[PDB]
Amino acid sequence: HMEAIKGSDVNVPDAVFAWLLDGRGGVKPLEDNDVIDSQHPCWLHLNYTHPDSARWLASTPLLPNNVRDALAGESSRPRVSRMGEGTLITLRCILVAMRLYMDERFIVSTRQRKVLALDDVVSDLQEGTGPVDCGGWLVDVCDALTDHASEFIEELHDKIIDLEDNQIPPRGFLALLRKQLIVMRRYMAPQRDVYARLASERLPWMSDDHRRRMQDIADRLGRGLDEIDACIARTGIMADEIAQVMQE
Amino acid sequence: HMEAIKGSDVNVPDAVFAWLLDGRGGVKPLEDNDVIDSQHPCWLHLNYTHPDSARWLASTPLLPNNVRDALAGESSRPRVSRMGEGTLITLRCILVAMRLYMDERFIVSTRQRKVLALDDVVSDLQEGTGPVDCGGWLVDVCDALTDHASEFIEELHDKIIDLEDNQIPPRGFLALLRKQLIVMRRYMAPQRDVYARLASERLPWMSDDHRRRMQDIADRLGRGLDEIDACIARTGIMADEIAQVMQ
Amino acid sequence: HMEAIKGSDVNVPDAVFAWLLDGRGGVKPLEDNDVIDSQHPCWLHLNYTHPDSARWLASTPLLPNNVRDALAGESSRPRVSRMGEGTLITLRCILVAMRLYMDERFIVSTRQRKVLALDDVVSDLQEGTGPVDCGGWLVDVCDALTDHASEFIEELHDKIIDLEDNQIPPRGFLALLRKQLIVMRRYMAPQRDVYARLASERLPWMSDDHRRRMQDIADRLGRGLDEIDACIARTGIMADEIAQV
Amino acid sequence: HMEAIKGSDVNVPDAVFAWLLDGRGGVKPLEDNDVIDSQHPCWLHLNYTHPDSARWLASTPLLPNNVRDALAGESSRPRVSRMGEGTLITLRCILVAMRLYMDERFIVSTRQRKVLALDDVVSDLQEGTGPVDCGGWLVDVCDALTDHASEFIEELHDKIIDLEDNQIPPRGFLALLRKQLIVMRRYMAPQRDVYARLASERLPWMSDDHRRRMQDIADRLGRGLDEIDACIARTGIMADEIAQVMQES
Amino acid sequence: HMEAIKGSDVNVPDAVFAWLLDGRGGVKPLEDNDVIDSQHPCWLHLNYTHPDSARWLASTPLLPNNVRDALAGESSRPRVSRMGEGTLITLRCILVAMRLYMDERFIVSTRQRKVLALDDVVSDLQEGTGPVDCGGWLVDVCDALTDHASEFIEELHDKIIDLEDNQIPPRGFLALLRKQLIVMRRYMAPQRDVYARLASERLPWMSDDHRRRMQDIADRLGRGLDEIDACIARTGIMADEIAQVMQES
Ligand SMILES: [Zn+2]
Ligand SMILES: [Zn+2]
Ligand SMILES: [Zn+2]
Ligand SMILES: [Zn+2]
Ligand SMILES: [Zn+2]
Ligand SMILES: [Zn+2]
Ligand SMILES: [Zn+2]
Ligand SMILES: [Zn+2]
Ligand SMILES: [Zn+2]
Ligand SMILES: [Zn+2]
Ligand SMILES: [Zn+2]
Ligand SMILES: [Zn+2]
Ligand SMILES: [Zn+2]
Ligand SMILES: [Zn+2]
Ligand SMILES: [Zn+2]
Repeated sequence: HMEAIKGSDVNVPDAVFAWLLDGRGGVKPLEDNDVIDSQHPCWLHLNYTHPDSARWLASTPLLPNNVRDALAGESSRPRVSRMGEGTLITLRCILVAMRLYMDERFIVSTRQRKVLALDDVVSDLQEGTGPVDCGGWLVDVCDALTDHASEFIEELHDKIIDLEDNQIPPRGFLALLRKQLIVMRRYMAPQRDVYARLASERLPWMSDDHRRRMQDIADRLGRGLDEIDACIARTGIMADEIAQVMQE
Repeated sequence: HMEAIKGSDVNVPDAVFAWLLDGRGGVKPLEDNDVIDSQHPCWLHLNYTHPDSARWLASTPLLPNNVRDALAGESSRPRVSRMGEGTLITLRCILVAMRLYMDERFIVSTRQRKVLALDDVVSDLQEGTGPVDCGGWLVDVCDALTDHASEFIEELHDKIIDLEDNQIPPRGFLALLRKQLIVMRRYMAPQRDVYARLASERLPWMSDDHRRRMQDIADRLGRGLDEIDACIARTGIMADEIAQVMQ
Repeated sequence: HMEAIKGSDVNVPDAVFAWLLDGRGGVKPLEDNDVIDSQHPCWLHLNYTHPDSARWLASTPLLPNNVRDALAGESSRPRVSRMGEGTLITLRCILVAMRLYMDERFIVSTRQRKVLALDDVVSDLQEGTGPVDCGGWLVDVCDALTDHASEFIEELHDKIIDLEDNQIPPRGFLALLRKQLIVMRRYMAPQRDVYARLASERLPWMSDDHRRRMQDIADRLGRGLDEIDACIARTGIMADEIAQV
Repeated sequence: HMEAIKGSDVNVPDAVFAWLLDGRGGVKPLEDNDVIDSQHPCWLHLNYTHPDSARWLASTPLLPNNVRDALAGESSRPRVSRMGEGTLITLRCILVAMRLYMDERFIVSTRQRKVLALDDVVSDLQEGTGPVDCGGWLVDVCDALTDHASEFIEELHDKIIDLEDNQIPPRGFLALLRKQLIVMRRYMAPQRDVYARLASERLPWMSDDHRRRMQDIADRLGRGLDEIDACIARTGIMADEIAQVMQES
Repeated sequence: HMEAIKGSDVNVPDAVFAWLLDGRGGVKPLEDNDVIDSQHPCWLHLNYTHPDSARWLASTPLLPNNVRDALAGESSRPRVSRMGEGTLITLRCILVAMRLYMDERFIVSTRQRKVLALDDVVSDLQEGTGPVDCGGWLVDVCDALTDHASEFIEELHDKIIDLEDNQIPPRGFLALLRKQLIVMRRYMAPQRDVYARLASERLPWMSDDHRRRMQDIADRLGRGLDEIDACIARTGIMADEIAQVMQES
């Protein structure tokens, strides 16, 4: 339902990636004579820390005003925001960030520090088992970012489970854990609202099929928050059984 | 499905705003020869504290009897109530209020103190990325009012997290937080029922699309209540580890 | 889908109310030459404590056997029960009761003590913003009964919140609250099951639209129970921080 | 969608009941010239403790192998199991049991001790306000079995609420309650899984209408479990405020 | 919607099983002149510890690159992963594992230690009351794996309920339970995510009917996690009422 584009109009030199999805599950580097539409979307992966990249970001007409700033590093909190046709999403993992603006024709994503999550999607597109629409891509990314949180949370619980095997712990160790748990909750909560939202807002580029998935992920990430709230309330308890053993 | 109106019949002089939505995402001030229907609804934003405004509120035929009173400041609790065609909704943020009556043709909203939430919707309509139907507007408003609560709750939890780091706190500080938490819960609960309800009642002016969203918001605001119940149960705890450190 | 009735066949003399819904949102007292069907249902509001009323209740053919007893005061717990075409529902508020039997054609409701909830529905029908089908009525009633509980629960929590601001309380005050909370839970729980159920059972007279609503209400009343369970667990705690005095 | 049957092929002498549903809401004792199909299902209510009954159970061709054993008393836990066309369900109330196998044509249900729940369905069929399909019957039964648990739970909570009004309790009373609560949970939990499942598995003989109901019931029974978990966690607490009133003595 | 196969192309010698589903609820050993499609899928049950089996696993063209490694024992965590047409699922029970790759045409499953769960599905296919599509199979397996967890959790709760009756326990016993509970949670949580997901992702080979079921199972297994979290929080409590009984002697 959108205006088709020329392969040139989105050409950045030092662009980490610049792929055209085949719609069958793979990619090919974007050449000047390719057409870009819903069926074959374009994925630009920028490091907003490079010259040509941050230049292209502030200039190119393919973005609204407001997104430029945010796409350039100005956001902190996870949020989905609607720029009419386009959508500006800010996500976090493990704290590393990732800002992307997307409509049905293309996905442009800007990071500074590498995101293990976006690699998995390249590894899969290079192989041929990757996404096919923008909507799919987005799900695959959020799945990944949540796999990561889900694992990293098992690791903290892992450690907190051994501390509960108690010989007291090394001074200030219990705080470095509490700190991490809290950092996690501070960002994993809002990012869940975003997942949940994207599962409700009907965007052109997302199928009822995709929304069922964002529901998965949100509800999943949701349960992760519950396991964190637990871990935290149990580091508050271990700090009282610690100020105790050292009284008797 | 409703009777179209003349642009004049809703003309208030000191009316803070008086816009006609274009249905594309923007607005234009209401002139006498504009037509008002589902496609191009009218949004009146009154300060019920001005003469012409409170006058127009009690007079104009475009409102049922019952709403006049409430639109005029008589309500406290968040509530959606149905006046047949129209709907009277009372919402709160951060405690500031906002009463509105709306049907498919128009939205009339009355505040006394400014509501940061209704600005965001003008900022966005002036720009062209705003709502398009009454239904959309209502969601965008509720999204905003909930973004605000959500943040302000992160701020309280922020402070309560530092107090849990613990050198005692300043006398009576822990009560000013408990107080705020409780104030929030007192109003953010009923307001969540309203969200949820609006997500169930099938109004003409709201799409299955919009109801999915009111569900979002409701369930979201819902989780905010949970984070508050926590914050509170943990200020009750910190006041016992305080009567202990002062034991 | 039911047999139309004559306006006379449901005529009670001291019947508190006896209205015919217009299907537009209002009412008019029932006269002998009115027709009663799905589109214009009849609402009889009896005080089963009056002669003509309790008489008419035990006699009239318009009710099955079993309901007569219950319509007459024999029930305590909230319950929906199916008498084939008709439905017998027992509801409580604030403990005051209200028994009603309804099919698509008419609603007959019996109370002893006045129910603020059923007034609101008259106030609204007299005004013209009231229900239009039996299905709608039932939702509007349950909404009301739940608005009441919801408020009265904020009042208890209100009080329990001040007691948590603690100078000890007046002896035996904390028990009159615990008592109320528990009275509330004893009846507000089963009545939520009823709401939930009505939101599932497909009655002829209720639209998918109305069931979405009974879901609202039930889920709502549901969360009220949660706030009660809290209030109670916190009066059990306040009695230990009191014996600590 | 199943093969119609002769009225004779399911004739048991001492069979507590042996009814043919009219599909309008009532019954009539099964005679030899009645036809049995979806529209008019047959309900056999056996006491597997009688001769002719347990005989008929092990013999008659109208049951698969596997069910015979279980229909005969071999099962303990609530379960729904699929025997292709048929379905074998084991349910419990108040611990009393009830095993039944059913397809669209007929319901055969075996008990040993009387089940107040299955009476209610006879009282209602004799009167004419009872079920009409097998699917409905099954719902009405599970509604009843849950009404019973729901009430009995209010009774335990009732007593546990008075004990929390505390003068100590009679020695060993708090354990007979904890015991009951726990007994309840051990069986009411699995039985809720069964309800929930029946609300998901699409059997021929159950309408989308009936599944909405098994959902009701399951989610209801669900909340009952929650109220039990509470009751139990609060008898664990009352036994510590009791060892306290007997340490401070 | 997929390319039909010859009966030979999937022939392994020491293959524990190698069945063709009849689509009616049973099986027959795979012969060279059988056709394999959605209607009659092929089920290979391999022990990746045998020569011919692990050989066939690394060679045969009927698997993508990535799955070979994992199908061969490389995975630990429960996960569903999509290889385009196919799907690679890793599941655990009671810790024993089971890796499988499946599309609409065939299911290939690899274990090392026997899985009581996959037997039940053979016992039922040999009898004729088993699955009919790949989708059904997958539900029947997960039902089973969850029945097992559900029971084993009742057993730990069982024991934890007796310890709460309380004469102290044998030193280090309460840790062997905590350990088990924790082991269970570590794997039964992620495995629930997989169930839930399979209930959302629309695969060709799963009906809306089957998804309702994976919902069942996921929500069920869900509730088991809740009962574990409880059991654990109550072994943390019993270790404090134990360091208490051993203070005042
Ligand atoms: Zn293509
Ligand atoms: Zn990552
Ligand atoms: Zn934890
Ligand atoms: Zn227009
Ligand atoms: Zn605001
Ligand atoms: Zn907090
Ligand atoms: Zn009419
Ligand atoms: Zn009331
Ligand atoms: Zn409270
Ligand atoms: Zn017939
Ligand atoms: Zn019973
Ligand atoms: Zn209880
Ligand atoms: Zn075939
Ligand atoms: Zn197993
Ligand atoms: Zn347990």
